[PDB]
Amino acid sequence: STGSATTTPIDSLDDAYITPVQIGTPAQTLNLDFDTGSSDLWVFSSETTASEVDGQTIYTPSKSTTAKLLSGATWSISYGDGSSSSGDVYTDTVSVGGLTVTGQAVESAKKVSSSFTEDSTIDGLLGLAFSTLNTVSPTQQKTFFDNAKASLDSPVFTADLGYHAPGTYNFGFIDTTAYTGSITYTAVSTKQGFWEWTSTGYAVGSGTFKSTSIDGIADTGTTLLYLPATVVSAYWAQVSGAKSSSSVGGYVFPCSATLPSFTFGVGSARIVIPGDYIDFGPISTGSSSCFGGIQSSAGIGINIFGDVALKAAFVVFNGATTPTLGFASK
Ligand SMILES: NCc1ccc(C(F)(F)F)cc1
Ligand SMILES: NCc1ccc(C(F)(F)F)cc1
Repeated sequence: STGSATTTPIDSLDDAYITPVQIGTPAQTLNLDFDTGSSDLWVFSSETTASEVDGQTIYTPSKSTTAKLLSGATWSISYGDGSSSSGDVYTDTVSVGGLTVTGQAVESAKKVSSSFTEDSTIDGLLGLAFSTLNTVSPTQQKTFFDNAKASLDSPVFTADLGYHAPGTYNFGFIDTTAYTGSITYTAVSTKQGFWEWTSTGYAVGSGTFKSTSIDGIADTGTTLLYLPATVVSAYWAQVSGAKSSSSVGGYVFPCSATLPSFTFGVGSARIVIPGDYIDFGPISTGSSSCFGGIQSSAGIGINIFGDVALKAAFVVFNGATTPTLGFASK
């Protein structure tokens, strides 16, 4: 079997992408943030503290005839940006774009951090990293992808994120009409539970390509591109007036500047990120300082190929017994 679902940016800056997911019987449709950087499927629910819900669509297990409480199971997660949530666990039927999994662990939030409450358009997250990172205790739970793997035509899913436009998540098949050229595959390390790979180098604008190994994770759940300080300094040095601002928390640039493209290596292939993708707009309403889409990973401890990089490519997440990542131009 296969599944295919449209994913849509939540705002004009592509800060995140939401994808409709059907949960329960009869179906309750929630718009979830597909996150290859985490491994929990959690949702706003009828159990969430009412003061922490502001416009989100909630999952109501009491209205689903297939929902079963997972006795004694709890979950608690903290994200690298300081976000967090926690609650109890149900199992239920979950469908994504025609692909159905029965007995999927649906983690019901009792408490969410303020950043989720203020994001009215995200009803929850659907984790797509490896199941070793799932936070359910005392019995760890499998991701949607892991539960679907056996029934998929091919044990893959693909991410085709749009720039200021809708995109597609496909499960079980590779749409050979969605990309140009060939797909370049590269090795994945699962030792930390992430889709972790090694980029072969970078170039700024039309400059010389610098061959150098950059270890990082492919993370649809992170907006920006977080790279080592040396790389990020070399990029912003080519933007007149750009500087690192401690008060803002990263590199900013005059909104009137034109940004150079950024190229990253995948084996012998090259993925080019257009300069317009790196513009994240004024730091505050009316400001003439704009926030940059490429920032330093020095404070994070790991390099993150977030949406800024992934939306420049067609990305294959190959969940075979030896997992690999595929990149193609589009
Ligand atoms: N998108 C989930 C996520 C959040 C944080 C991290 C970090 F910062 F720990 F690397 C990885 C993945
Ligand atoms: N990387 C996972 C993640 C995704 C979204 C959010 C936000 F923006 F909703 F708070 C936080 C953390």
